[PDB]
Amino acid sequence: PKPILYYDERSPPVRSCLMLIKLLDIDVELRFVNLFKGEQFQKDFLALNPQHSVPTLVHGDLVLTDSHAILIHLAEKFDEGGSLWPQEHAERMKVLNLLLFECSFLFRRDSDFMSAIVRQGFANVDVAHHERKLTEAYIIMERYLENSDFMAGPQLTLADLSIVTTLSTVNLMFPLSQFPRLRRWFTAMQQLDAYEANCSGLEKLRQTMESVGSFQFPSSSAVVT
Amino acid sequence: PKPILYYDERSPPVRSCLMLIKLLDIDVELRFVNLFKGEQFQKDFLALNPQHSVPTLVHGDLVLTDSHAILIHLAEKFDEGGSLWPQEHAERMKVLNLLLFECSFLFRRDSDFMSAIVRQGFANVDVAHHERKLTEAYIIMERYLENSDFMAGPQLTLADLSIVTTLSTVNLMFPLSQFPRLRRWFTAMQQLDAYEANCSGLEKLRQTMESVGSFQFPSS
Repeated sequence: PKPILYYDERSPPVRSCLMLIKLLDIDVELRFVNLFKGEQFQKDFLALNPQHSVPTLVHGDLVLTDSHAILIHLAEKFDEGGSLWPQEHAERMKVLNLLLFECSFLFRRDSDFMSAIVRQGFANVDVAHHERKLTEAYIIMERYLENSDFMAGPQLTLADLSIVTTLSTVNLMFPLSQFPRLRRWFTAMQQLDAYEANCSGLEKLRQTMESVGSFQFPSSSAVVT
Repeated sequence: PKPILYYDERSPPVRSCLMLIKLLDIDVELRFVNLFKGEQFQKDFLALNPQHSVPTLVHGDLVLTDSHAILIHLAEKFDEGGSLWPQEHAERMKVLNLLLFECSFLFRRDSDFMSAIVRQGFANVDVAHHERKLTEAYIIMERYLENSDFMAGPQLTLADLSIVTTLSTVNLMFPLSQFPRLRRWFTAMQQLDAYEANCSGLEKLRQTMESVGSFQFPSS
């Protein structure tokens, strides 16, 4: 049967999956789970995914609870033999390594910062601490892009779809003026038709965070086309 | 060329890679990076891996900087047709999903806790907060084991190697008596010859964390 995606588009990993669904023209059913209202702790959703997280994909009997497994599964089923999840082993391992960087380093640090805002209120967050941790991720991505125009090589892959949504989220707060390769890449990603799937959720997240955290992001930071 | 593994066996993701190397008889070259001395910030290692993390694998031209990529790469290269990284897609996705749970949930929350000990001193850590966050992970793993003897099904997979090393590290602090499936599974993993590759670095981590956090784990 048709895949079912439990989602809140404020989440950057959710947006990565929405971008791949648009890019590959996949017919999915969308089921909203409001993360800021705690709907992910509702009994039936917890029974399905005890990690209480989105995105969650139900595809037949398969239940996936991590965006990077959802991206790989959808590429294997709906882009078989394609270049997003490369056929050659070394290229595939490079993409996998960059998906794991997104999980373990870029997303972890952005989640630490945004969670602190929700918990503590922006005015009580140690913003300079988080700026250092997230600038460090910008420096690493700039060094990846000094070698190729995409994150994992000369072609668009799943790694770019995973990284661009969290990068756009970090860039609500922290500017990219000192990172010319990351600016060129982000601009290129924003010209993809599939990047439209990032836009609503990024704006919803901006508004929600400003409301819960009682602050404004600096409008000058976000790179816009 | 033979794979090169940059490692500190106190790291649980390192230990998962040491367990797979033993389980598949892989010939690697080990290169020690002392995490508690900050050697992962040395200029040459940072140039190789700017995430300043171990394990890092160099295999020919391929540089992998996450244990879960290293586990998958070594299984594909040295265990084609094995059960650890199943060939059938739905089973492979289930293992991949559990590897990502280990990264994003179990390891994240254990790293948060152990980092707080180093940064604040054990006596100053909000232990009840971390006990809730990590017991949550125990509860989830207990659910995953409902149908099966192993994390991803009836057979040992990469998911079990990834999870057991971090689970053993959490268990320095928080016991398993409430979790019958998890306790049985952990005892079963402890019987594997490959589990010997977890022993040495777990005890080194215990001794290092107890001196540095000026405390004694309850399990010690």
